[PDB]
Formats: sequence, structure tokens, C-alpha cells
Amino acid sequence: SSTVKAANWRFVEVGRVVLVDNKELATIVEIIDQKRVLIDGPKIQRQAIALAKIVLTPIVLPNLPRGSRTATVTKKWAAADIDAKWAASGWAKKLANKERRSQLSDFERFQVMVLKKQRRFATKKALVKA
Amino acid sequence: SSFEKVVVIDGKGHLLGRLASIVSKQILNGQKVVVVRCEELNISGEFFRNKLKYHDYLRKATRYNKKKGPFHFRAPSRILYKAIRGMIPHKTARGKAALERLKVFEGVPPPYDKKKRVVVPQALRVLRLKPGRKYTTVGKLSSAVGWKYESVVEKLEEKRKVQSAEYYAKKKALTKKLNAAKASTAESEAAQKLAAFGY
Amino acid sequence: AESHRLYVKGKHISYQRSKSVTNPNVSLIQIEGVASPKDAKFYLGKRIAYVYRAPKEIRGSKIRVIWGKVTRTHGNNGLVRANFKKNLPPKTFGASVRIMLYPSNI
Amino acid sequence: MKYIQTDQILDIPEGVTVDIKARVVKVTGPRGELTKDLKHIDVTFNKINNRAIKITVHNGDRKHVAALRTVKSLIANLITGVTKGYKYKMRFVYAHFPINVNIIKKDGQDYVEIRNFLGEKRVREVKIHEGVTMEISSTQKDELIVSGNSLEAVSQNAADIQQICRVRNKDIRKFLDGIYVSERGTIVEE
Amino acid sequence: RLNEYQVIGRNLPTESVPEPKLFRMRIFAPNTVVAKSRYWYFLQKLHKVKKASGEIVSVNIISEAKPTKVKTFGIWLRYESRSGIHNMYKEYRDVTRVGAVETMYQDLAARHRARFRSIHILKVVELEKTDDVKRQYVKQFLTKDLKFPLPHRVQKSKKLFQATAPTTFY
Amino acid sequence: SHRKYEAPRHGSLGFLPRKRAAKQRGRVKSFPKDVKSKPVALTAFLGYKAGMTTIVRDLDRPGSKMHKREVVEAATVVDTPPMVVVGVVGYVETPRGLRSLTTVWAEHLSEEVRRRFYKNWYKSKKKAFTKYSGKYATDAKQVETELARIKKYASVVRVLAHTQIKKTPLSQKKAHLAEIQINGGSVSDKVDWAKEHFEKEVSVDSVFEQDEMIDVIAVTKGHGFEGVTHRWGTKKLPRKTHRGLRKVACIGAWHPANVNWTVARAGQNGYHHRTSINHKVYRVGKGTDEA
RNA sequence: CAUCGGUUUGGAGCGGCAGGAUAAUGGCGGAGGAAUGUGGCACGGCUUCUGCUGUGUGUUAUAGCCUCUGACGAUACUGCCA
RNA sequence: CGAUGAUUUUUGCCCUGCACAUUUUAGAUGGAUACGAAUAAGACUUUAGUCGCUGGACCAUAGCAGGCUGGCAACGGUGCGCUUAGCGGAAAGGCUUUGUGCGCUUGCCGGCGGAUAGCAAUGUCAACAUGCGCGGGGAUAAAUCCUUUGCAUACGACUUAG
Ligand SMILES: NC[C@@H]1O[C@H](O[C@H]2[C@@H](O)[C@H](O[C@@H]3[C@@H](O)[C@H](N)C[C@H](N)[C@H]3O[C@H]3O[C@H](CO)[C@@H](O)[C@H](O)[C@H]3N)O[C@@H]2CO)[C@H](N)[C@@H](O)[C@@H]1O
Ligand SMILES: [Mg+2]
Ligand SMILES: [Mg+2]
Ligand SMILES: [Mg+2]
Ligand SMILES: [Mg+2]
Ligand SMILES: [Mg+2]
Ligand SMILES: [Mg+2]
Ligand SMILES: [Mg+2]
Ligand SMILES: [Mg+2]
Ligand SMILES: [Mg+2]
Ligand SMILES: [Mg+2]
Ligand SMILES: [Mg+2]
Ligand SMILES: [Mg+2]
Ligand SMILES: [Mg+2]
Ligand SMILES: [Mg+2]
Ligand SMILES: [Mg+2]
Ligand SMILES: [Mg+2]
Ligand SMILES: [Mg+2]
Ligand SMILES: [Mg+2]
Ligand SMILES: [Mg+2]
Ligand SMILES: [Mg+2]
Ligand SMILES: [Mg+2]
Ligand SMILES: [Mg+2]
Ligand SMILES: [Mg+2]
Ligand SMILES: [Mg+2]
Ligand SMILES: [Mg+2]
Ligand SMILES: [Mg+2]
Ligand SMILES: [Mg+2]
Ligand SMILES: [Mg+2]
Ligand SMILES: [Mg+2]
Ligand SMILES: [Mg+2]
Ligand SMILES: [Mg+2]
Ligand SMILES: [Mg+2]
Ligand SMILES: [Mg+2]
Ligand SMILES: [Mg+2]
Ligand SMILES: [Mg+2]
Ligand SMILES: [Mg+2]
Ligand SMILES: [Mg+2]
Ligand SMILES: [Mg+2]
Ligand SMILES: [Mg+2]
Ligand SMILES: [Mg+2]
Ligand SMILES: [Mg+2]
Ligand SMILES: [Mg+2]
Repeated sequence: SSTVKAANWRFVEVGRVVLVDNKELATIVEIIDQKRVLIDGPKIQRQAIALAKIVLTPIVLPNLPRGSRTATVTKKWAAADIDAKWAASGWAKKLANKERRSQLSDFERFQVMVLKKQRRFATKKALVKA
Repeated sequence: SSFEKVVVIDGKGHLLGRLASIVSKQILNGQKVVVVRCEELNISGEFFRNKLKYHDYLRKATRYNKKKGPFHFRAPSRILYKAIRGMIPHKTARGKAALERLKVFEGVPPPYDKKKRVVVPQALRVLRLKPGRKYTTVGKLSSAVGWKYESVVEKLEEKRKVQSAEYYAKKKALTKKLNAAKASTAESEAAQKLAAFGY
Repeated sequence: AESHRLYVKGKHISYQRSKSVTNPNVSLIQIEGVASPKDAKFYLGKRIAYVYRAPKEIRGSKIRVIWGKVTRTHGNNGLVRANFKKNLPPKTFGASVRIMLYPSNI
Repeated sequence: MKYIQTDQILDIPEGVTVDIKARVVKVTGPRGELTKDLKHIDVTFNKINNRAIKITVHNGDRKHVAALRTVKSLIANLITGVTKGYKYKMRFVYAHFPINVNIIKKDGQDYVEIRNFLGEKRVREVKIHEGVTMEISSTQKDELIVSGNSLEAVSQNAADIQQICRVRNKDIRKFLDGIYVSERGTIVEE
Repeated sequence: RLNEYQVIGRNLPTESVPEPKLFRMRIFAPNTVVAKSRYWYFLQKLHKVKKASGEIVSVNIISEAKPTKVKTFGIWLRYESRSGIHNMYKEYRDVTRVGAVETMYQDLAARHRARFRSIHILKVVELEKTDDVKRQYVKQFLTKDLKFPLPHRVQKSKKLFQATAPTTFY
Repeated sequence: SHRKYEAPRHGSLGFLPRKRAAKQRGRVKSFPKDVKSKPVALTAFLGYKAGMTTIVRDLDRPGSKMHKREVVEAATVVDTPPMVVVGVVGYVETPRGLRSLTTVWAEHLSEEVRRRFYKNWYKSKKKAFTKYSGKYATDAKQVETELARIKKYASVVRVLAHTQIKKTPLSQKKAHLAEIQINGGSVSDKVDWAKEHFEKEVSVDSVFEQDEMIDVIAVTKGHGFEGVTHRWGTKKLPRKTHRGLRKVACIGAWHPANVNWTVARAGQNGYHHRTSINHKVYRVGKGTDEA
């Protein structure tokens, strides 16, 4: 055999899902340059953006033709169910938990501390015998 | 952005002047800084150019008495110190106090061999230079200009890394055991409540 | 309670100044954890105390305080301008100040 | 111009197993193994199959594209070094003074000992690189055979032998004496 | 930051000539004050008219027809160097006709040190056919199934110090 | 304008400053580089300059006009009674240079070496090294612990030895104590050799053989304050020069408006530390030999 | 501390109105066209056709795109809000 | 800058435990939270899954600046004091560890206390240094002037001897 280690990059291709502004999802519909792409999405405005302003996700929207219009992008996004695919990843889960933590109140933080005390007691009890 | 009692920076892979300016402004603002592994610092530009630059620096000396002139320090830590001091009003009492807030070393001597070293992304060579550019390691320039203890430092750094590797293997084993204990106490009332809170 | 702090950590950085002339009547303060004028705008109007130690006792206490207040933001990285009852002495450059949470508007 | 993508295709013969991980190429063949580190170049590798490897440069400028086919050629030279070997033949050129060449061993090291070069009392010694074999040709008078798997070491040892026999303070157009590389081929004839 | 303007003007009517011909120009200007200034600059380069003897008739913004359709534009230029006057032709990929001109102005500033005052835009044409594309540096983006990664990603940090090793995966 | 003629400089800039040595005992700045494969042996010895003499020797130098022919040569006699080993020092390789880790001493020190640590011996209670001598109490485990530390951590091992100056005709009673680097063998071998040689005499015949080439470290003859003419070998000024002639006429150009460090000036001459190399050993004599 | 008055710096500020190609887009409907030709089909190299793939063909099929257009509905930008 | 010898029969010196009072502080106010290496690559958990896309993390965090008492569940956690063993010389002066004793435990539940500092005023709580009282262990010097020397020297200084 050969056993060549290949790069696991994310590629700039028609159908790549990207995060914009740490809030919204979008997909690449056509490549402008090494630096610029045309993006579209159900909850975003179809626009030409610089690749520095977006982050490629490991997700590809399969079978998206180059230059697809807003209707095609929305229809294929609904078919591929990109929102559910995103929401199941540890990245989106970490973002959601960060938001949830940011919405806690002082009383909820106090309760968090109390629950941490109880769980640490249980964890030490489990750890000493295992 | 937090204020730390001491910030210990691992100097490996850092560009000399960007780290120097950042550390100067940090110590001027009352922050204590320790820089370790100054022999692993980086300067942009090929090695020969920096050797020529250091020889231009060496050219400069007080004519009537060489003992009064610039003192060309050959150690990597002293090169970083010169870079920083050029960025400080060192002839005032305030600059003197700011410089007292700073320490620079070759290698990682005690007690810092068992403490946390951080990096400075705004000054990292691997993140700043274009991927084709050539760079210099300050340890090789120092040996090339008179620093005598390169092989002593590399012998002691290999010894430190052997001990530091044993540390990590112990920490990974105890981290694995605690995770198995945290897995047992999962799906408990505290864990379910902590999951609704985001923890 | 291992912690008892009721103030935000700050640092006395500088006076308001040009290249060569300094203005002691305005101090530049770095609030800990603040990195933008939007974050720093939460702290506008909050009173500031500089707490220091002195040789002579006053009413049995050797601790004296100079009080101030936040007036405006400064620049783009979350520094603020402060106005103290008595100007902060220049030797306090790099010394820590206390950013009080009052007058509170939460 | 920042060419968007440039590719080269390595071809791996049947008995050869290239092996690449983090720009460290280890080529294995019937004749042995050779290794080379490429951390000074920005290239990426894709295994098309067991007989072909794609070597790619993405968004590379003129010089960075130029550094791609040299990577291809170096790995190909490794492959033919581990499947056919390398052989350089040197001819001894002298007008009057015979060149006395011996293969000696001092201090546990192999050396090529050149004596009487242009009548000099000086004894020239060239260290023989590891993995390089020297032989005094029997079928040919005044011939040295330098052989080995690595083309770089063999050609550099040959160059060492050639460089140590330079003529000083004379018209080198007339005084053509020296030891020169006459043939650059392979151990296995083709 | 530019806009495309339609500026129409004419000579002031005389009793000899009461309806002078109306001339339109397409001007890429940041605002209408520079748009009407550039108009008179080129008419006095072509026609016997002045701002004192003329009249601006209309200024209207020309919006992109399909601002979210990726196009390739060919721009014909006439620029002044330190030594002479030269004609050049270049090609740009962008979604707006204006955005190709903004790249063009940045581009001739960077490779030829040509300032805005030294440049005349003769023509901007959208290349409908892929055979209309003459330049390689934009033709290389018209290949089928174009994919490429972005190796060596550098992440901008909000904090001065980071407690974990830097990475460039992407 | 330039000098009318180009002459070489007066004196060497590699022996500045021409000041007095900090100590009268010359100190070995650098020792021979250590080779593990050699046997454990000393690299230095201390002696006293007795005087000069003359020898006659048949020369063995092919191609010389004096080959196999008698030559008359000046020679120097160095009185070298055996030295006594009293201590050992360990040195550790550090990123700041060699650093002394520990010094271990012998149980008994002779009076001549205990006088080394005193300026007024006759007025003293002579308390030096008495508690340390007590450190050897019935098990001497403190000494063994320090020696094990030296074996474990030291990279350079040097012995401490003193001359037996009471065997010389000098009226001085203070011995001269110096560190002599130990070369050969492992660190453990050096430490065992040093410990086993405590309170023992070591002779010159165990350090130097005949026909060897050795170096000499010493402080030269003092001459006190000297003028430039003899201190630096400068040209005497003409006989008819006002205010004297044993001077340097021009001590600098107008600019730099300072006196340069390279100009010859009057000052203290001699009593300098010098290292002189490649002196051949014609004879290692023995005091017990009647010939 | 509260409230006021004068001056002033702001907010991820909120709302109403007007203008423009009575924005241009986009979405929906209809008509036409091409290729960086989708499905299909025909030859191949590796696949027990395991996003197989290359090339040819051709015009919506098991993707789509471009142009024109018909009736609505928005938004950007900019002004004004006593 | 290091190693090492000796350190005032003085009410003087060293080490140490407590206790107190002072001067100083370039500026405590939960925690300086320890692999290495690469980056056209990496981690983890077994070449395949997961991870990153920042520390908005992790640990710690409840109790008159944290009081007085009582009870369960567990046999854990932690502070301090002896104590066991091992490792660390790059500036180790720290990192572990055995047994034991005295506390606390907020893992959970009870009973009692805080007011008046009056609507804020740092509303005083830390470590470095020095001195002083006790208690305990411990040791009991030199250098200079002077005379002398001449390996030295203008005088200081230097090599000697007393
Ligand atoms: N699943 C829908 C698919 O639509 C595709 O076909 C699409 C195109 O061929 C067709 O072309 C354009 C379209 O791009 C554009 N966005 C709208 C325009 N009205 C369409 O035009 C065409 O389709 C419409 C019906 O939609 C017809 O009324 C009209 O006559 C025809 N020229 O619009 C169709 C629908 O968007 C597939 N080729 C077809 O096999 C399939 O039905
Ligand atoms: Mg620790
Ligand atoms: Mg030097
Ligand atoms: Mg204080
Ligand atoms: Mg010549
Ligand atoms: Mg000639
Ligand atoms: Mg690192
Ligand atoms: Mg002259
Ligand atoms: Mg030396
Ligand atoms: Mg010690
Ligand atoms: Mg010690
Ligand atoms: Mg004299
Ligand atoms: Mg004399
Ligand atoms: Mg004289
Ligand atoms: Mg005269
Ligand atoms: Mg006079
Ligand atoms: Mg008002
Ligand atoms: Mg007001
Ligand atoms: Mg409107
Ligand atoms: Mg429309
Ligand atoms: Mg068409
Ligand atoms: Mg097809
Ligand atoms: Mg409309
Ligand atoms: Mg409308
Ligand atoms: Mg508006
Ligand atoms: Mg208004
Ligand atoms: Mg006090
Ligand atoms: Mg990593
Ligand atoms: Mg994991
Ligand atoms: Mg693994
Ligand atoms: Mg594995
Ligand atoms: Mg994997
Ligand atoms: Mg963490
Ligand atoms: Mg932790
Ligand atoms: Mg209790
Ligand atoms: Mg218990
Ligand atoms: Mg100590
Ligand atoms: Mg110590
Ligand atoms: Mg600890
Ligand atoms: Mg107050
Ligand atoms: Mg108190
Ligand atoms: Mg208290
Ligand atoms: Mg004297």
C-alpha cells in the first residue's frame, strides 16, 4: 500500500454551508475569486461577500448547481434539511450553551453553584471507589 | 483581558519586535511579565541578514573609549531586553520601575518549569508571516555572534521536556479517571438541572 | 465566602495628553474585561475610588481615598476618561483603582 | 498571477510503496528505502491509488508554483534510486603524471586517496559518504565507479572528487588534468 | 466607494441654435457633485462647450440590473504614466458594474501607481460568453466544478493572550 | 592630514589594561579539555621560581646547521616539593556558566595550609575548620552525602591542593592553595580519586614527564610607575625639547575631543598576570637524588 | 439622591412620512435561449457501475441557469418629523 | 554571581514558636490553571468517529470578613500539626507520599443570633521589613593600627613575619 495522509480541509465549492457573524447560516452558490463568493440562504439576503467575513462549515449542501437563485437555494435547503444538520453538531450545541449561559440570572448562577457542589460530592464519592 | 499576578509567556515562535512592543506596553501599564525560552524567539528575515544587522550593531562603539560605548549583548534574552528597552523611557524612574516588572530567561528555569505558559497571537511568527517567507531563530543568531551556552540550554531543555512529558501522562490518566467518575454522576438531579442551565 | 469584592478592577494608565504635554485633570482608566466603547459605556457615571496607604493616621486609620467618576469613553478599546476630586498623582501610573457599581442603573 | 491550482502526478511502479505523512516521504522499493523531509515547502498530497499520487499547490505564485515539479522530480529520483540505483563513472585524465587512486580506510572511515596528482607531494583524501560504494573498474583503465541508492549523495561525492582535483596557477584550458564525471546512469541498465 | 451616474447636458440654447444636441455620459463617481464635474471635464475634452456656456439637464443613478448575478467584466482604460499615455484592457469578476470599477481603481493604483486623476474609463462591458474572456487571472474561475480550500487560516483574537496552542485548520 | 609615514603601533592591545594583578598567585584561566577515555590525572602543579642556569645538549633537528651538535641554552629551575591534597570542588554546567556546587574538605589540615585563611595567625585562636573536622564524627555521612551529590550532579571535578612551603627555604609560612582540574575517567572516577587522595602527597613525576611541553602561569616583575618611553617603547623626543623628552608628543587629534584609549600614557609597569606557553621540560629532578 | 434649566457626547435605539427606473433586485406566473450540458443515452479506465470517472451527444427529463415580460409586495440609499 | 571556613564571656550573636507594636510597599482584594511538536496540520478516545471555529473555559465560590448550637446520609473532601518515603541542582528551596492527631465540611435538614453604621462615604480584615517581650535549641571570632618584610611600592595599596 501507500498510506498517504491527505488534508481534511473544508473546500470552497457550490453547496458549502458557512456561518456568518456567529449568528446566521448561508450557502455558497457561485465563486467570484479566490477571495469572494456569492452566498444565499433562507434567512439571509443573497449577497456577494468576502471569504474573510464568513466561516466554512464541514457541511456541504449536496447537488446545488452553481449560481442557483434564491428560490432554488431555499427549496434545496429545505430538502436537505440543513438546519437540523447544523443543530446536531457540537459546534452549534456549544454556541447554544454559550447563549444559554449568557442568559442566566444571579439566582440561577447561585443555583448553578449549589448544583456543582452536589455533583462534585457525588463525583468524588464515585471516583474514590473507581 | 483579565489582570494576572504574573503572565509567563512561552517565547517559542514569537516575532521579536511585536512581542517587544506588546510586553513594553504591558509592563508600562503595571503588569508583571516573565518571558521564557528566549532562545526560541524568531526574527523575520533570513539568518544571514540578521547576522549582518548584528555586525552593523557591533560596528558601533565609542571611539575614545570602547568601554563607554554600546554594550552588545549576545544572549537571546538580552537581545529581547534591548528591543524592549528601546521602546521604554528607561531614563526615568517610571521606566525603571516598569523594567523591574519584567524578567527574561533562556530555557524554563525554576520555578516556572511547573507553571502555565501562554502565547500572544498578535506576535506569533506562524500566524503573521506569509507562508513562504524565511525567518531566523534567535538562538542560532546568538550562538553565531558570541553566545556560548546553546548546547547547555538544549541539554537542559531536553531534560525538562522528559519531566514535563511524565507530568502530562499523569494528568491525562487522572483526567480520564475523573471523566469516568463524572460519567457515573451524569443523568443525576444535579446533572439534569445543570444541563438545563447550560452546564 | 472566599471572595468579598464589590468593585470592578481597574488601572490608572495615563493622563489625557499629547506627545509632549500632559493634562493631570483627566485620567485614563482601563476597566478589566472591557475591550470596546460599547462595553465601556455601561460604566459611564460610575464613581471611582483610588485607595492608598499613608504614614499618618487620620481618626485611627492610615488608609486614605481619592474619589472620582467616569465621564466618557476613550478610543476604541474600552478605556474611559475619569475626573477625580483631586488629580491622581503621577506615581500612580500602573496602580490599581476600584470601579464602583454605583450609581447603579440596573 | 496567483494560479488557482497546480497539480503534478507521481507514478509509482509496481514494487514501490511511497509513504507520505506530514511532508515526510519514505519511498520503499526492491533496492531499499529512502526518506526525505519537505517541511520547507507548502505542498499537499492526495493518494489517487497505489500507483499514482497527486501533488498539489493551491493559490501559488510563480515561485511557489515553480517549487512543485522539483518536489515531483525529487520523489521520482527517490523511486528510481530504490528500484534501479544510481551509478556515476569517473575517468582519470592526465597528460604526464599518472593519478594513483586507492580506496583506503582510516579511523573507521572510508576514503578515496589521490596521489601524485600533477606531481604534487600532497595526498588528497575524499571522505566516502555513507551508502555510497566505490569501486576501481577492472574492465576499464583509470575508471572509478560510484554507486548507491541516493542520487544526491552519489553525485555530491562525485563532485567532491572532481572539485579536489582543480588546477591552480595555470591555464586550465591547457592543464586539463583532473578527475571528471564521465557517465551518469543507473545500476540497473535500461 | 462609488456610484454609477447618468449625466445629460447640452450647450446653452442661442437664438441661432435653440435646441443643441443632448449628450449623455456614464460617470463612476462617489457623489453627484463629482459626477457633474467629471461630465464637463470630458465634454470639454471632446466638444466645444463649457460649464459657463452649458447646462446640466439630468443626473440619475444607474443601478445594477442583476446585482446578485456573478459576471465577468471587461474594462477598457486610458491612463497616464510618469512617461506617457497608454491604452490597456483588463477583466474583473464582480456582481456589480460599479464594484468592478472600484477594484479597477484599486488595481491600477497598486500595480502602476496610477491615481484617479490619471485614468480614463473608455468602456465597461459585461462579457456574456465565456469566449469573450481574454485574461487568464479571471478565466481560471470559470472552470467547471471549481473547488479550492483555504489553507493556513489565521484567526483574529479579541484578547491579547490565549491559553491554548494556535491552529490553522480550515 | 595623515601621518607622514606608516609605522606599526607601539604595544599590544590584547594585554590591556596594564594594571596590577588582583592576586599574586597566578590563576589558571582555562584548563585542558576533558577526555573521558584518559586515565584520571592532574593537569597542574604549583612551584616556586628558584633561579636560572645553563645546560649543554646535543641537538636533534635534521636540516639545521646545529644538528647533532652542541648548543648552549638558558634554563629555569622551579622548586616543586610534592603538594598535599586537602579538598575537592564540583562544578555544574549552567546556562550562565560554570557554577560551584559543593566543596568537600579533608579531616586533617596541616598548619601551613591552615595559615592560608588568616591575616594575623599569631593573634588567633586558630578555630578554622574545627567544626568541619567534627563533621567526620564516627560515621562521616555528611561528607559522603556531599560527595554523592558531586558524583550525581557535577560535570567538572577539581581537586584542592596546597604546596608544602615549609620544605622550601622561603620564610613565608602560608601555603599556596589552588584548584587543579581533574581530567580523565567518569565523574564518579574523579570523585573516587579525589577522596582517596585526601591528606596524601602528589609528586611532580605524576603530573609532568620529561620532554613534555607545558605552560606557565605567573605574575611578572613589578617596576612601579613608568614613563611611556619604557612602558610602551615609544620614540624618545629630541634632546633639545622643552619640558622633557621621555614623552609621547601628540596624544590625540583635535577631534574626538578626548584622549583615546589606544594612546600610550605613563602608568604602572609590570606585575601583570601572564600565561606563557610551549616551555619544554628538560628535567624532572628528585630531591632524594644526590646527582 | 431627586427634579429643573443651559451646554454637550452617545444608544445594536423605536416609530411615521417622502423621493428614485413611483429604486434596481428577489418571489410568483408566462414566453424564448444558450452552456462551465442535469437526467438519459453511446464508447472506455478503474469499480461485484459504492457521490465511480473521462469524453461525446443534446435543451429539462431524475438539476438548473441566462434573457424578456405581467400583476402585485418589499427592501437599500437619502432627505424630513415643531 | 557561586561554593566554603570562622563568626565577639560579650548581656553581645544565631536559629526557632508564639504574641505585640511600628516603618516601607511602582500598588493582594477567589486561583500565575505546568506536555511536546506541527501549522500544506493537530489533538483526544481503540488508521477511522468526535473536537476546535477562542479563556464568555476550568477549578473554586452559600454561612455575624462568615456567628451559637443540633441532627442524618456518607467513610468521601479540605485546612493545620507531627510523621513516612521518594524525586527535583538551570536559579534545585519545590513536587509528591505513609500513618496519625486536632478542626471544618454548603451533600441534606432543624432551633437561635445580626436592627441604631440611621439612604453611600476603602469604612480599615493581605505579604515584605524592622524593633521589642517571653520560651526553647545552639556557638563562643576576626580584621585594622603598630613593629617587620621587599616577590611590592609616589602616598594609599600589595607579599611576608610578629
Ligand atoms: N422540479 C422543477 C424542475 O424545474 C426545472 O425547470 C426550470 C427551468 O427549466 C424553467 O426556467 C425558468 C426559470 O429558470 C425561471 N426562474 C422562471 C421562469 N418562469 C422559467 O421559465 C420556464 O418555466 C416556466 C414555469 O416555471 C414556464 O411557464 C415558462 O414557459 C418556461 N420558459 O423554470 C423551471 C422551474 O423553475 C427542471 N428543468 C424541471 O425538469 C423540473 O420541473
Ligand atoms: Mg501544581
Ligand atoms: Mg568577548
Ligand atoms: Mg491598600
Ligand atoms: Mg587564474
Ligand atoms: Mg602563469
Ligand atoms: Mg507550544
Ligand atoms: Mg601629518
Ligand atoms: Mg575558560
Ligand atoms: Mg545551598
Ligand atoms: Mg549548598
Ligand atoms: Mg625599583
Ligand atoms: Mg624593587
Ligand atoms: Mg626609565
Ligand atoms: Mg628649547
Ligand atoms: Mg611644571
Ligand atoms: Mg436639558
Ligand atoms: Mg439637562
Ligand atoms: Mg420608503
Ligand atoms: Mg421583477
Ligand atoms: Mg444563454
Ligand atoms: Mg451527461
Ligand atoms: Mg415594483
Ligand atoms: Mg413599493
Ligand atoms: Mg432613513
Ligand atoms: Mg428628529
Ligand atoms: Mg505599630
Ligand atoms: Mg492543537
Ligand atoms: Mg473528545
Ligand atoms: Mg490513537
Ligand atoms: Mg491512531
Ligand atoms: Mg479522523
Ligand atoms: Mg480549560
Ligand atoms: Mg484547574
Ligand atoms: Mg455541625
Ligand atoms: Mg470524616
Ligand atoms: Mg540555601
Ligand atoms: Mg542557598
Ligand atoms: Mg500544592
Ligand atoms: Mg461614597
Ligand atoms: Mg479589622
Ligand atoms: Mg477581623
Ligand atoms: Mg603592611
